[PDB]
Amino acid sequence: ITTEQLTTREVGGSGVFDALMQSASNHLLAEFKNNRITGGDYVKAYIATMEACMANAVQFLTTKDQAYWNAVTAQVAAITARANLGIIKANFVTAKIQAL
Amino acid sequence: SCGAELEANALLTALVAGEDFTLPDIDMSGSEYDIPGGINSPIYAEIEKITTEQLTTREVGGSGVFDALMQSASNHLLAEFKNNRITGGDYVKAYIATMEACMANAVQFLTTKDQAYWNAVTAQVAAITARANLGIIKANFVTAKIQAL
Repeated sequence: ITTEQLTTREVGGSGVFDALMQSASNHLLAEFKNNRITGGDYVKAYIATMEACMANAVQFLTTKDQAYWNAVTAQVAAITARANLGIIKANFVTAKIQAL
Repeated sequence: SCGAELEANALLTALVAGEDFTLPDIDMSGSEYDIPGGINSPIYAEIEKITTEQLTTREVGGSGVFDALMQSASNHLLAEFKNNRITGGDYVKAYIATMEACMANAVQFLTTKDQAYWNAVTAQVAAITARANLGIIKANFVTAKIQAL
């Protein structure tokens, strides 16, 4: 993970922070073309969410990969547990024999 | 030969006569002692890495989680808009005020979306395994009684 992935110096880049800015701007511009918000009103709302997007970008980027690998570990354990289930059935017969 | 096995059977029956040693009869080949959801289950489905595209798309109304909340919130407001109870200026103002709330919840939901599912899967597998171990406990119960003798 590098600072380039978090945000690019250019606006509208591949950075996570950049993606939130463009996504937020597009939603505001959708109503801008609907003739319900003025240009001055649009930019004011866009600026007010600058710190919110930056704060969430750091939180999302850090935990983006952690969730994926936790799911992978659970999947592998489930397969391993299924394999161990066959051993349990074999041991069940062994316990019956040992009683005799 | 010479009826060696016949003598052993007679001695074993007489020596251990007078006590019950019926082993439990449990069929482990049934579907109860097997995990449901075979090769076609979502468990075996490939896990896809989480990317920023899934969180939100640059286009409005896309498949992103953040996009879904925006469209869902807008539709509810537009429902009353067609009911002639809110003006257009009032509608857009309420829509904007929830922008940060939707974004904050989108990150929280997306991160924990898969964690809850796999925790449930692990519990289900453990329950099946515990049921299989239950039969072993019954067998060991008879063993404990024999060991006392």
